[PDB]
Amino acid sequence: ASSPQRGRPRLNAARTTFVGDNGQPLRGPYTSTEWTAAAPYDQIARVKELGFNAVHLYAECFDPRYPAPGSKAPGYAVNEIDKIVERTRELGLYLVITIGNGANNGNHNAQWARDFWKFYAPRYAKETHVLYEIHNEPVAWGPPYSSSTANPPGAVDMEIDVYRIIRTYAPETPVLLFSYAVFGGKGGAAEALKDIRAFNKAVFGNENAVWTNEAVAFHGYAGWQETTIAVEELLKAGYPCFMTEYAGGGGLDVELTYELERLGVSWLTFQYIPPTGVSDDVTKPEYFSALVENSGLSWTPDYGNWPAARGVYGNGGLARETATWINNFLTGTTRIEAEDFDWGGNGVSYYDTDSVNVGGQYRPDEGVDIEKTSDTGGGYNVGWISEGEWLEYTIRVRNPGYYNLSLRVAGISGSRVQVSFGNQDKTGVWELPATGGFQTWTTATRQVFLGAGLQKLRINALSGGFNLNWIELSPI
Ligand SMILES: O[C@@H]1[C@@H](O)[C@@H](O)CO[C@H]1O
Ligand SMILES: O[C@@H]1[C@@H](O)[C@@H](O)CO[C@H]1O
Ligand SMILES: [Ca+2]
Ligand SMILES: [Ca+2]
Ligand SMILES: [Ca+2]
Repeated sequence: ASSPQRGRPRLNAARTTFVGDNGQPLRGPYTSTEWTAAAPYDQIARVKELGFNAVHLYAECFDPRYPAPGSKAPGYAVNEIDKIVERTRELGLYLVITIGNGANNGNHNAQWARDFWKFYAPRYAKETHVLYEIHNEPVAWGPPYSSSTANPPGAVDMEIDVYRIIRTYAPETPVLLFSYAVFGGKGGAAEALKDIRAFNKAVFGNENAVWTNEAVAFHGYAGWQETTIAVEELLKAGYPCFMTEYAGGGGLDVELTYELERLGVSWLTFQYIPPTGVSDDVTKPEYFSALVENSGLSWTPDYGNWPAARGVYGNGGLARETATWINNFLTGTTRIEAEDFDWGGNGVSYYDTDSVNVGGQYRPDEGVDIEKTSDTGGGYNVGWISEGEWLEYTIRVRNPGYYNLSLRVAGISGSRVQVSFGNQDKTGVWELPATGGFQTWTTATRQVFLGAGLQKLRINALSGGFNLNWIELSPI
């Protein structure tokens, strides 16, 4: 290259999503040129510092009355869209361009959409960083668009016609199809498959076509659980997909983000690039960065060092899910070994006063001090604990409410800890019992009130003088 401009994103090896020119998912917030100036260069640039490598653009809002007299034709925002294209080009960002809806979400004007893409598909065909998303939420509110009673009918015909237009003028540009508002359950995937089959027959001559440069765009409005199921089922069917709009409503949907990361699916979140948008500002910590930081969510960003490289130790890299009760028994393990703190390093997933593990056991190349334990069950304990040290464990709380939090501890004298969950203090100062020896073990328990979701459990040592074997958490 002779600039930071990114190369064409392509379907990944696993055929789950589009990845960039380094094999990594596209991740990004949104902006709009539907009625405003292009977001300024400096604000677009900031997305790189938030771990993103892509921008979702709602380029123009369709006119429901087109082509009637006084209706607004596509192309009116060209000078603003050109600015977003150039800015993302120079910044080394991907750009996903779509048609927005304004007051008409779950609807479309077919002629307007065809005319939009006749203009814009050739215009950006040669911009390797740019992807085309046919039309935002064109049907109320999800699949099957191909049903005769879809509201409105005929959206698959629009998808087909627009696809033909795009591919005529922009033969190598990634195309994202459907943009389903509500994509949920095994049923949602099955209905989407009817749409896919119909589109495929019309465009490729075979209901079961293997896409080379297309994916299903979908939104998160079925909710994280049902959306995850629909995505899993579609992926099993052999069709890649791409998250193009979702929110926790109100801020990043941490749970859906986690699942998309797990599944290998690119995502565009519904928080905006300053100065303006119709939802929440992605640069305000409370709607994005704090949610990421508190949850323990991590990915490898294209630029910078945020989010920090980190993850769960053991448990197959999955967040440790809390157990529940059925009648009088526990459905899964409640015990998190102290020595199984998140990887990431000193100042990231733990803080240790010395970079060496002086105990030399279990994780000899990290800074936490670990020795063999003679407590019931064997294994290891964290030792050489001093004031200001801390340890983090990424967990996933299944249900909100009261939990018994237990620490398995040993100490010659008294000691003090405090425990945070998602960077919220749940214990205050917790005085720990002197047991009279560093391998004389007791279980200390305090009741805590937890919110549901992915969250870091952080143990803060307010003093030294204790060893820690394990942590247990169970609903009351
Ligand atoms: O379709 C709209 C678009 O016009 C913009 O307001 C972003 O939100 C979407 O729901
Ligand atoms: O944690 C203690 C450490 O402080 C040192 O006293 C050696 O024994 C360990 O168990
Ligand atoms: Ca150490
Ligand atoms: Ca230590
Ligand atoms: Ca242990």
